[PDB]
Amino acid sequence: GAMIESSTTIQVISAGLPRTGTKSLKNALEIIYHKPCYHMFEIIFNKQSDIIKWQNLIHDSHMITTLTTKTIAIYDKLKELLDGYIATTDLPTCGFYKDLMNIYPNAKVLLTIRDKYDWLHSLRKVVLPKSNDPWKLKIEEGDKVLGLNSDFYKLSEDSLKFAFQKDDLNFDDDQVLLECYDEYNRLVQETVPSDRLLVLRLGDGWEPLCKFLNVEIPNGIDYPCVNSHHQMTQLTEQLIKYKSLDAIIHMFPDLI
Ligand SMILES: Nc1ncnc2c1ncn2[C@@H]1O[C@H](COP(=O)(O)O)[C@@H](OP(=O)(O)O)[C@H]1O
Repeated sequence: GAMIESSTTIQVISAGLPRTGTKSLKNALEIIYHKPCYHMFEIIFNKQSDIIKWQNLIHDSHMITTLTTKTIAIYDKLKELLDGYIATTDLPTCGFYKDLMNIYPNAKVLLTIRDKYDWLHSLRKVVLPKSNDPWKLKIEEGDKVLGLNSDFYKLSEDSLKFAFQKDDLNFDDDQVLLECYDEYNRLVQETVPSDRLLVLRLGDGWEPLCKFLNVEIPNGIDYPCVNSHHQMTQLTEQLIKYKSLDAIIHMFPDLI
């Protein structure tokens, strides 16, 4: 097809929860749009200074009304944080999908989903291991190498609670998490007009996404498959072993 000049503004809002293929989608959207897509990885590896900003935003975000003077100030900060990006994925953004829709009225919405039990297992391996899981200590040790402290975990946990709209959440309760997962995905599809939404299941690949966005399928390029829990386990172990990101960064080409 013809090459056209795309606007550098949020064009795609993905409401997908972590461990539903957000990093692969991040990579895919960057392949399509040739501009950056937001993701927790963007925070970890490029903008750790954004952590306090997202934490602040979440703290104020209960005073959001579906436009008040308070809402406008919050929307202004949200827009600021996302300046220069063409899409959003992953925590902490996914919980803000309704607000992002208002801020970017011409953006389309995605929902990445998968088997709930596969999701739970993936979550326990990477994002939210149980309190008494020994692997939790390995995750934390490796993350320290990345310069991530307790404020990172606060943001991750609090942005997840925001997504689920829970004041308190028993992170060690599998059944609770599974229920929140189903309820969340259910609510996105009830909330977003079907015209404006595409639901993507893991494995769907380029075709439904590119049709939804009216772009050509990227020629010669397979749809990204990155950020498996096996790969995160390896990254954690290698960070612990080498004690720096730069010593091992060439070993994880498209992942980070
Ligand atoms: N193209 C693809 N096909 C199938 N699974 C994919 C995929 N891209 C990513 N995934 C899976 O999605 C999860 C990563 O999601 P996220 O980037 O949001 O954290 C991983 O699941 P597993 O942990 O079960 O391996 C990863 O294997």
